Amino acid sequence: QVQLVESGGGLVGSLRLSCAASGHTFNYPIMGWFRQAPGKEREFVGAISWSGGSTSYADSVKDRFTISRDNAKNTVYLEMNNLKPEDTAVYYCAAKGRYSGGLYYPTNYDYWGQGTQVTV
Amino acid sequence: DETNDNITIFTRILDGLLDGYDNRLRPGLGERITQVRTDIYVTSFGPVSDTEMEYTIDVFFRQSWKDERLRFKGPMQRLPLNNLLASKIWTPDTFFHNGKKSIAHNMTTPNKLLRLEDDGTLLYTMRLTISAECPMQLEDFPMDAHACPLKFGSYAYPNSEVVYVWTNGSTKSVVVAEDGSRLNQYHLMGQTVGTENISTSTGEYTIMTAHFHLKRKIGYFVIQTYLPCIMTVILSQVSFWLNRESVPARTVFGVTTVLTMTTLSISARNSLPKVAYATAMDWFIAVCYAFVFSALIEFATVNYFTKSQPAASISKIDKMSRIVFPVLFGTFNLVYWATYLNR
Amino acid sequence: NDNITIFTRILDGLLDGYDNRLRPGLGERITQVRTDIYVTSFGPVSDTEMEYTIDVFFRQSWKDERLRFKGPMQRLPLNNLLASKIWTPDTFFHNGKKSIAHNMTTPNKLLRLEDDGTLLYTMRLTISAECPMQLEDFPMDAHACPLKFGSYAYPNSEVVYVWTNGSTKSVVVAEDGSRLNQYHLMGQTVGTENISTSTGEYTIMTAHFHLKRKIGYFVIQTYLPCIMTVILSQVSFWLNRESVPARTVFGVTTVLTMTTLSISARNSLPKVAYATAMDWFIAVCYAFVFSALIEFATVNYFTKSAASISKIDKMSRIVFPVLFGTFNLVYWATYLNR
Amino acid sequence: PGNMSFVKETVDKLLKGYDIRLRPDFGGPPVCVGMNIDIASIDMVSEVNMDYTLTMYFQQYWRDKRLAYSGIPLNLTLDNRVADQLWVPDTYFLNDKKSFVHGVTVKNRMIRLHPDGTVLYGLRITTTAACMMDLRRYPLDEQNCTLEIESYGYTTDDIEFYWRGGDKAVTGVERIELPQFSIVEHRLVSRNVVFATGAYPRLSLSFRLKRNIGYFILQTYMPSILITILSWVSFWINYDASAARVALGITTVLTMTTINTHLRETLPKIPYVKAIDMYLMGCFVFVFLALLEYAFVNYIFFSKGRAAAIDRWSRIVFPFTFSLFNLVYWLYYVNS
Amino acid sequence: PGNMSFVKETVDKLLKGYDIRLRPDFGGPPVCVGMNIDIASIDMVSEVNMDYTLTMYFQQYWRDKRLAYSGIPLNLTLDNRVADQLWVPDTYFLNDKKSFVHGVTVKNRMIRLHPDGTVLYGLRITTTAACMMDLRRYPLDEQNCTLEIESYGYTTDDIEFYWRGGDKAVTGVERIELPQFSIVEHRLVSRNVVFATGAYPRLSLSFRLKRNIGYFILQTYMPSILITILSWVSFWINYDASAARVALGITTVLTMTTINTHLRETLPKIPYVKAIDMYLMGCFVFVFLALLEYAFVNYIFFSQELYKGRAAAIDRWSRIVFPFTFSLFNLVYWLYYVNS
Amino acid sequence: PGNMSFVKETVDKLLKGYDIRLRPDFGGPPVCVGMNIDIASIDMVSEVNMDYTLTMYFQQYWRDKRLAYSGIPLNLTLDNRVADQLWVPDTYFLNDKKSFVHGVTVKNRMIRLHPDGTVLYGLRITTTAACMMDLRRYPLDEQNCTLEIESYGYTTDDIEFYWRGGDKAVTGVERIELPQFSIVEHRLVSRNVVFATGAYPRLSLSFRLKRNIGYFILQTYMPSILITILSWVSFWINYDASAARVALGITTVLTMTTINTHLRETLPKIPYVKAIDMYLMGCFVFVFLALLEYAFVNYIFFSLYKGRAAAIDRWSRIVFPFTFSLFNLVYWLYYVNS
Ligand SMILES: *[C@@H]1O[C@H](CO)[C@@H](O[C@@H]2O[C@H](CO)[C@@H](O)[C@H](O[C@@H]3O[C@H](CO[C@H]4O[C@H](CO)[C@@H](O)[C@H](O[C@H]5O[C@H](CO)[C@@H](O)[C@H](O)[C@@H]5O)[C@@H]4O)[C@@H](O)[C@H](O[C@H]4O[C@H](CO)[C@@H](O)[C@H](O)[C@@H]4O)[C@@H]3O)[C@H]2NC(C)=O)[C@H](O)[C@H]1NC(C)=O
Ligand SMILES: *[C@@H]1O[C@H](CO)[C@@H](O[C@@H]2O[C@H](CO)[C@@H](O[C@@H]3O[C@H](CO[C@H]4O[C@H](CO)[C@@H](O)[C@H](O[C@H]5O[C@H](CO)[C@@H](O)[C@H](O)[C@@H]5O)[C@@H]4O)[C@@H](O)[C@H](O[C@H]4O[C@H](CO)[C@@H](O)[C@H](O)[C@@H]4O)[C@@H]3O)[C@H](O)[C@H]2NC(C)=O)[C@H](O)[C@H]1NC(C)=O
Ligand SMILES: *[C@@H]1O[C@H](CO)[C@@H](O[C@@H]2O[C@H](CO)[C@@H](O)[C@H](O)[C@H]2NC(C)=O)[C@H](O)[C@H]1NC(C)=O
Ligand SMILES: *[C@@H]1O[C@H](CO[C@@H]2O[C@H](CO)[C@@H](O)[C@H](O)[C@H]2NC(C)=O)[C@@H](O)[C@H](O)[C@H]1NC(C)=O
Ligand SMILES: CCOC(=O)c1cncn1[C@H](C)c1ccccc1
Ligand SMILES: *[C@@H]1O[C@H](CO)[C@@H](O)[C@H](O)[C@H]1NC(C)=O
Repeated sequence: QVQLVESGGGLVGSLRLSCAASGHTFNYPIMGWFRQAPGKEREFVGAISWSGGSTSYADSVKDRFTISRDNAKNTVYLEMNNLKPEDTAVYYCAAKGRYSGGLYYPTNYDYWGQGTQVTV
Repeated sequence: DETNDNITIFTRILDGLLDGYDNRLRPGLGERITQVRTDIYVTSFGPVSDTEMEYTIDVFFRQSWKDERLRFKGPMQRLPLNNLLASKIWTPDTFFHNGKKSIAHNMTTPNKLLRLEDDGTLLYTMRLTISAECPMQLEDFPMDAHACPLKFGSYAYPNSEVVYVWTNGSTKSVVVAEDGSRLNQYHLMGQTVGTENISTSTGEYTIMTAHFHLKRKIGYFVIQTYLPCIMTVILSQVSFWLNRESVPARTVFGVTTVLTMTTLSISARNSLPKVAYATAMDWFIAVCYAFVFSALIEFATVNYFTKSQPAASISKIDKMSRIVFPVLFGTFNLVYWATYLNR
Repeated sequence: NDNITIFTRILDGLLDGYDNRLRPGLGERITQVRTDIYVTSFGPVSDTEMEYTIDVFFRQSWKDERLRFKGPMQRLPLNNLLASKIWTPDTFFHNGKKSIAHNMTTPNKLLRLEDDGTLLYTMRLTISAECPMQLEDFPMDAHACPLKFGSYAYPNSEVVYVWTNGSTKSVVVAEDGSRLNQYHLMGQTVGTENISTSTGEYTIMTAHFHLKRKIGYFVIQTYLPCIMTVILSQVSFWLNRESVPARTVFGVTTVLTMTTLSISARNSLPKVAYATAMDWFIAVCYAFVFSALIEFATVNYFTKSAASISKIDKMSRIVFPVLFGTFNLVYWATYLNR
Repeated sequence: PGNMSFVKETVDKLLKGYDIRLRPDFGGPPVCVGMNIDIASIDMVSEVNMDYTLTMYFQQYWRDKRLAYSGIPLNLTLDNRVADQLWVPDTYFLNDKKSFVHGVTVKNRMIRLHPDGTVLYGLRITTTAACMMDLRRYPLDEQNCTLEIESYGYTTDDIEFYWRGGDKAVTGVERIELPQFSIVEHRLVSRNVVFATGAYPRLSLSFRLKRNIGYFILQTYMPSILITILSWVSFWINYDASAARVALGITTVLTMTTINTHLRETLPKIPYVKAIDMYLMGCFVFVFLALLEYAFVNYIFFSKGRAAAIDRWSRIVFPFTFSLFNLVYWLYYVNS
Repeated sequence: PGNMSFVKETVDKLLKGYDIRLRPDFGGPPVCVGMNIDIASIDMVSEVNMDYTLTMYFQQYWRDKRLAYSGIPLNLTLDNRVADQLWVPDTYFLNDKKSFVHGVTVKNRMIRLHPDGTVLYGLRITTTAACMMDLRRYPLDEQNCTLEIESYGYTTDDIEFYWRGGDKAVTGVERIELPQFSIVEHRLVSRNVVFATGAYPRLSLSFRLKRNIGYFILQTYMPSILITILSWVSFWINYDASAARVALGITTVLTMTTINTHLRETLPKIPYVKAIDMYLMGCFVFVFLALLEYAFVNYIFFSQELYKGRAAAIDRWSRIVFPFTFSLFNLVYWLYYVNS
Repeated sequence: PGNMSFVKETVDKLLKGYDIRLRPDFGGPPVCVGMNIDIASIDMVSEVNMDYTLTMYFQQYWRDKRLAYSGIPLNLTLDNRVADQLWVPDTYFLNDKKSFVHGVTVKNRMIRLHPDGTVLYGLRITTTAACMMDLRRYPLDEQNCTLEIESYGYTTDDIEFYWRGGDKAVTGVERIELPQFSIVEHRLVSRNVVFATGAYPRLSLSFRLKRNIGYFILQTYMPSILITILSWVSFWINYDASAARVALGITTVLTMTTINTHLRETLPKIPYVKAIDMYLMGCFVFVFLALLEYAFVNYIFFSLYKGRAAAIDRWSRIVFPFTFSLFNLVYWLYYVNS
C-alpha cells in the first residue's frame, strides 16, 4: 500500500508544506490537500497530478496557494502564501486512486497523512 | 406571445395537419412535378487519398420543396419542427452517385433539421460526412491536378417526377468554409457546379453535380524524394576526386550510392497506388539511377584500363567524366522542370 | 385458389393465444433441440491473435406443440419476420469472440413449420472463435480448434441439444470451402458435454477441427535464408588469410543478415515467452555464423603473433560444414518424426 | 380529378389485409424474380485478404398479384418504407464477407409498383466478396472470381431466378478497370444447387481479371536486373583488390535479399513458389555465384595464369547464361 | 393509492398529452439549456489523422414546465429509457469526426426530474474530434484542440446555451493521461455562430497541448548527435587509411538517411520543412561535408611541399573545425526553437 | 402447477401494469443488487494501447416485489427479450474503452424469475478496459489493472452493490494464462464514490499482472549480448589490418541501433527511459568505445608505438570484459533488488 508523510506546518505571513509519498504511487496518480478544524467539516484546499502538474484549487485559497510535484523525490509541495487567520487548520495530505470520483470530496482519498497543524 | 396556449394550439394544429397524411406519396404525385431546390455548405474539405483514389468531405446538405398537404394558418408563420417528425413526412431520397461510404451523424439526436412555412414550403437539412470516389490521373504524379466530382440525385423518382435545382443559382449555390478545410497535401484551386440528365436502366434521372479542382503541392516531395536523389547523384560523383590507387574506396563509395538509389526508388512508391505506368517522378528516379550507375561504370572501365594498358588514354577520364557528368545531369534537370512547370 | 388466404387465417389462428416468452412444454417435458452445422467455408486462422474465422449455416429444429396445424399443405416456408414472433432457442457459442449474422437484402434466416408442429430454423453465421494452440513446436505444429455452443439461459433441466444424425455426419464442411492458405484441415471430431456454471448445468455441443501447418512457406522464406547465410559465412574459410578486410566483411555482414532474419522471423506469433522449434534453429545458425568469425579472429591472432597455425583453416573447412549438416539432419529428423 | 386523394386510398386498398408472411402465389407455382445489375465500381482487389470489394445497383422484378390496380395510369413509385411492408425475395450473396446497403440521406431502396402488379425493387450495395486467387503464376496471373446470388430460404419450387435481358442484364462492367487488373471478360450463369434442405436457384456473375505488369516492371524486375548486372562489375575490378571484389558482390547479395523482403511482405503467407519467387531465386543464385566465383579465383590463384584464364571466360559466361535464363523464363510464363 | 402507485400516476399524468415534437415554450422565449462536462480521458492525439479521441460525461440541464409535479418531494430518478419519450436539446459537436454513446448493458444515460419541472440529462460519450495541427515547430510545438458544441435544428431565438457553473463548468482536466503532451490549460467560451439559415449558439471547449520532448530527444536527436560525433573520428584516424576514411563518412551519411526514413511512415505528408527535418538536414550536411573534406584531403595528398603540408594542415584543422561548427549550429538551432 | 396457460396468465398478470421507469421499492430502501462474474478470457494486454480486453459472463441479482408469484414451483426462465419489458439496473464499467453484448444468434442475455421475486439478470460481454502501466521496469515489470463497475444514474440513495459470494464472487481467473503475463493475484473491492450529483456505489476487480521475462531474453538480450561481444573481436584483429577493424566496429554500431529501432516499433512513444532502454544504451556505449578504441590506437600508432598499440589491445582485451561484467552485475542487482 502507498504510505505518505507530511512536514512543514507550524506557527506564523507565508508558509509552505510538503507531502512525501512512498510505495505504489503510480496507482495513485493524484494527491490532494485538505484541511480541518474544530467545529468544521474537512475542507478541500488543492490537488496535483503526478507528472502532469495540472493543479486545481478551492475557491477559498485560489490565487494564494499553489501545488507542485517533485516526481524524483516522490514529494508534493503546497505554497501557503499570504496567510490569513482563518487559515489556521490541520492540513491533512491524501492520495487519490486512478478512477475515483470528484476531487473536492474527502471520501475519494484512501491514504492520509498525519495532519500537520498550522497556526497564524 | 400566447405562451400558455401556444403549445396547445400547435400540437392540435399539427395533429390535424398530418392525420390522413401518408409519406408513401410525393407531394402532388398524380398531378405535378416536384421540385427539390438544393444547396450545400462544405464545413471541411479533405483529406484526399491517392492510394484509395477518394476524398472525404463534410457538408450541411440542404433541401427544400413545397408540400401542399402541409399548408396551415396560425399565430406564427414558420415552425422549427423536431427532427423526429421527418420520419412521418415525405422527404426526397437523394443519394450521392460517387459515395463510397458516409455518416449521417447520429450523436445526441440525428444531426438533422426540419422547418415548415405556413405556405407548405419545407426545408430539410442534415450533416453528412461523405467519402467520395475520385477518378484521379497520375501520369504527372507530384505535379498533377485533379477535378474530383460530387454527384447526387434522386434514387427512386425519375426526371418525370422529381427535378433538382440549385437554390441560389450555380454561381452561389455551394459554399466552402475556408477556415475548416482539412487539405494538407493539395490546394483546392476552385470549384464549379452543373446539372445533368442521366439515362439509366430504370428511366431517366436528374443529377446535381459540383466539381472540386485540386492542385497537388510538390513541397513534400521536393525535400523527401527529389532532394535526396539529386544529391545522391552528386554524392556518387564525389568519387571522381579520390585517386584511383584507393580501389576499395572508389568501389564501395559508388556501390553504396547505388544501394541508396535502389532503396529510394523502391521506398518512394509507398505513397502511390499500384498504377499500370511510370509517373514523372519515376522518370526522375530512372535518370538519377542512370547517373549513379554510370558513376560506377566509369570506374568499372578506368580500373580496368589503368592496369591492362598502363599507354592508355584512361587518366583523361578523371578529367572528362568529372567535368561532364554534372553538365549532363544539369541539362536533364533543365529539361525536366521546364517540361513539368508547363505540363 | 385460396391457398394465399386460407393460410393467413390458419397462421393467425396459431399466433393468437401464443406467448413466445415461454419455451414450449415449459412444465411438462424437456425441449430437445436437434441441431447440425454446414461449414460453407473454413478459415483463415490468425495465430498472431489465436483466433480462427468460420462461415457456417447453423441449423436447429424442435417441436412446439402450439404450432401444430392442419391444412391443404403439410409444411410452410414462412417469412423471417415471423421468426421474431415464434419461440426460438437462445443458442450461443462459448468460445466465439466476434460473429456476424449476415443481413444482406434480408436477415439470412430460414424458417419452416411442419403440420406436426416441428420447426426447422436456419441462419448463415460467420464466427471468429478462440483456438487453444501450443506453439512450442512451431514450424511443424498441429492444432485442435474447437467450436462449443449451447443454450445461454436454459439449463440441462430444461433444454438439451442433440446432433441431428447423431454420428459425426451431423457436421459437414463444403468440398470447396477451405479458405486456409497456411493450414490443412485434417479432420474433425464431434462431441457433447455437461458444463457446470453459476447458473446451472448446460449441455454443451462441441466440435473440433484438426489443423496442421503447411511447412512450404517457411522452407523458402526462413530456412533457405538461414542455411544460405551459414553458407555465405562458411565460404570465407577459402579466402587467403592475408585478406583481412574481406574475411572480416564476410563474417560481420553474415552476422547482420542473421540478426535481421531472426528479428523478422519472430515478428510473427502472439509474442509468447517460450522458445519454439524455429528459435532452436535460428540460434544454431547464428552460433555457426558467430563461431566462424571467432575462428577467423583466432587465425588472425596466431598468423600475426608466428605459430604452426596453417592447420586451422584446413580443419575448419571440414568441421563447419560437417557439423552444420549433422545438426540440420538431426533437427529435421526430430521434428519430422516427432 | 383530385388524384392525390384517390391514389392514397388505392394504396390503402392494396396494403389492407396484406399478409407479409406469405410469398406471392403461396402454395401455387413459384415467383419468378428476374434480376438486373449495374456495376458502379470495383474497389481494392486484395491478395492478402483474398477478396474484392464491389459496389453496385441491384434490381429485382416480380408480380405480386395482390398489388394489381387499374384506377391509376401511373407506374406508381412509392417511398422506400413500403419495402418493409411488402413481401420481397430473400436473395443473398453466398460468398460475401462483409456488405451493406448504402444510406446517405435515406436508405438506398426503390419500390415501383405498376398496374399489373409487377414490383421493381432496387438496392445500392457494397459487397466484399471472397476471391480465391491462384498466385502460383503471380504477377503473370489471371483471376476468375464471381459473386454468388441465391435465395436463402425459398427453394426452386418456391422462387425462380433469371437474368433480365439475358447477357445484357449486367452493365457497367464495360466501363470499370482497375490499377492492377483489366476486366478481360465477364460471364453470367444460372443453375441450381442442392443442400440437405432442398434445391435452390442460383445466379452468379463471373469476372476474369488480368494483371497489369507495369508496377512489377518498376519494382520487381528492373531493380533485380540492375543489381544483378552491377554484380558483374566484379569481373572487371582487379582481382588482387580483395576488399572491393568482395564488398561489391556481398552488397549485391544483401540487396537481393532486401528487395525480396520489401516486395514479399505485402503478400499473404502462401506456401509455394510464385513466378517472382523463381525470378528472385534465380537472380540470387546468379549474384551468389558472382561472389563465390571471386572466392574461387582467390583460392585457386594461391593454390599463376589460372586466375585470369577463367575470369576472362566468366565475363561472357555470366551475361550469356543470364540472357538464356530470361529467354526461357519469359517464354515459359508468357507464351506457354 | 400508495407511495409507489402515486409516483406512477404522477409520471403517467405528466406524459399524458406531452408533445415531444415541440420545444419547451414553443413560440415563446428561448430555452436556456445549461450544460457542463466531466472529462473521462483523451485516448490519443494523432498527427497522422489530425484528431483526438475525447471521452467524457456530457450533461444538459433545462426547464420544461410540462414536467412539473407537486406533493412528491423527491428528485425522481427515472429509468433512462424514458429519455426516448421526451424533448431533449438538439445539441451537437461540429468538429466531431465520429462518436458514440456507450451502450454496454444499457445505454449510458441519466435523466432526473425535479419538482419545479427542471430536467437533468447526461451521457457518457467518446468523440473523435478533429484538430488541425501546426507542425512547423514539431516536436517543440504546442497545439490548440477544441470541441465546438452547437445546436443543429434550433436557432439563437429558440435555444440559449450556457456553461453551467461558468468557469467551473468543466472538470476532470487533471485526469487526462497523454504520454506525449501535457495540457497547459483549458478555456471555455460561448458565441453565436451564423449560417445562411440563421444564428445559432455555440460553446467552445479548448485545450492547449504542450508536447514532451523527452521521447524525441532520446530516440531521434541523441542518435543523430552521436552519429555526427562518430563522423568526426575520421579526423583522428590518420589520412593513410583511405578506405576507412571513406567507410566512416559514407556510413554516417547512410545512417543519417536511415534515421530520417524511420520517421516518414509515422507522420503526415506535410509539404513544409519541420524543425526535426531542419535538424536532420543540418546534421546530414555535417556528415556530407566531412566526407567532402576527406575527399579534398585525399585529392591534395595524392594528386597535388604542397603534397604534404596542405593535407597535414587540413587534417589538423578538421579535428577542431567540425566540433566548433557543429556546436555553433546546435546552439543556434536550440535557441531558435526555444528563445524565439 | 406449471400448466402452460396458467404460467402464461400468471406472467401476464405480473407484467400487467408493471412500470419500467420506477426501480423496485421506489422511494423506499435501496435495491441491493448482488454482483457475480465468470471470466471467460482476457483476450489481450497492450502497452501501445494502454489497455486490455476481457470477455466474461456478467450476472446480477435483485428482488423486485412486483414480480413475486405463487402457485408455480419453478424458477421460471423466460425469453431474454423480457429484459426490455422489466426494470434492469444501469450498471456500467467506468474505465471501459469499448464494449458490446454478444449478439450471435440472439443477444446474449438471461432472465430467470423465482417465486420470491428474485431476478437473475445475466449477459455475456466483451470489454476493452483502460489500464495505463508503469513501464519503467519494462522487462521486469509488474502491473495492476482493474475493471471498475458503477451504476450510472442511481446513487447510494437508490442502489447498493455487493459481491454475491464475497471473495468467491469472481471465477475463471484461476484458469487465465497469458503469453506476456501471469495473474499472480486478484482482489475484489466495494466502495462508495461521491460526485457532485451524489454518492454512487462501486464494485471493482483488480489483477496483479506479473510479466514473464522469457520473451525479452529471446528477442532482445540474446541479440544485443552477442553483438556486443562481437565488437570485442576487434582486439583479436591486428592493427596492421587497419581497414577491417573500422568495418567491424561500425557494423556493430549499425546492428545495435537497428535492434533498438525494433523496440521502438512495438512500444508507445512514452517519454521516460526504460530499463530496456538503459541496457541498450549500455551495450551501445560499449560498442562505441570499442570503435573509439581502434581510432585511438590508430592515432597512437602514427603520432615503440607498435608496442604501445599492442599493449593497449591487450589491456582492452582484459578490461572490456571486466567493465562489462561490472556493468552486468550492477544492472541486474539494481533492477532485481530495487
Ligand atoms: C490494484 O489497485 C488498488 C489501488 O488502486 C489496490 O488497493 C485497493 O485499492 C482500492 C481503491 O481502488 C482501495 O479501496 C482498497 O482498500 C480497501 O478498501 C476498503 C473500503 O474502504 C472504504 O470504505 C470503508 C468502509 O468501512 C472505509 O473504512 C474506508 O475509509 C476509512 O478507512 C480507511 C482505511 O482505514 C481510512 O484510511 C480512511 O481515513 C477512512 O477512515 C474507505 O472509505 C476497505 O474495506 C479495506 O480495508 C480497510 O478498511 C477496513 C474497515 O475499516 C479495515 O478493517 C482495514 O484494516 C482497512 O483499514 C481497504 O482499505 C485497496 N485494497 C488494498 C488491499 O489495499 C489493489 O489491491 C490492487 N490490486 C492488486 C490485485 O494488486
Ligand atoms: C469463372 O469461374 C466460374 C467457376 O468455375 C465459371 O462458372 C462456370 O461457367 C460455365 C460456363 O462457362 C457453367 O456451365 C454452363 O452452365 C449452364 C447451365 O448448366 C446447368 O444448368 C442446366 C439447366 O439449366 C443443366 O442442364 C446443366 O447440367 C448439365 O451440364 C452440366 C455441365 O455440363 C453437367 O454436369 C450435367 O450433368 C448436365 O449435363 C447445369 O446444371 C449451361 O447453359 C452451359 O452450357 C450447357 O448448356 C447449354 C444449353 O443451355 C448448351 O448449349 C451447352 O453446350 C452446354 O451443354 C454451361 O454448362 C458452369 O456451371 C459454371 N460453374 C460454376 C461452378 O459456376 C465461369 O465460367 C468462369 N468465368 C470466366 C469468365 O472464366
Ligand atoms: C433534362 O430533360 C428535360 C426534359 O426531360 C429538359 O427540359 C426540357 O427542355 C426543353 C428544351 O431543351 C424544353 O422545350 C422542355 O419544355 C423542357 N421540359 C419541360 C418539362 O419543361 C431539360 O432541359 C434537360 N436538361 C439538360 C441539362 O439537358
Ligand atoms: C449429461 O447428463 C445427463 C444426465 O442425464 C441423467 O444421467 C444419469 C446417469 O446416466 C441417469 O441416471 C439419469 O436418468 C439421466 N437423466 C435423464 C433425464 O436422462 C446424461 O444423460 C448425459 O449423458 C450427460 N452427457 C454427457 C456428455 O456425459
Ligand atoms: C534458393 C536460393 O536462395 C535464395 O533464393 C535465397 C536465400 N536467401 C534469400 N534468398 C532469396 C532472396 C529469396 C528468398 C525467398 C524467395 C526467393 C528468393
Ligand atoms: C438486420 O436487418 C433487420 C431487418 O429487420 C434489422 O432489424 C436489423 O437491425 C439489421 N441488423 C443490422 C446489424 O443491420
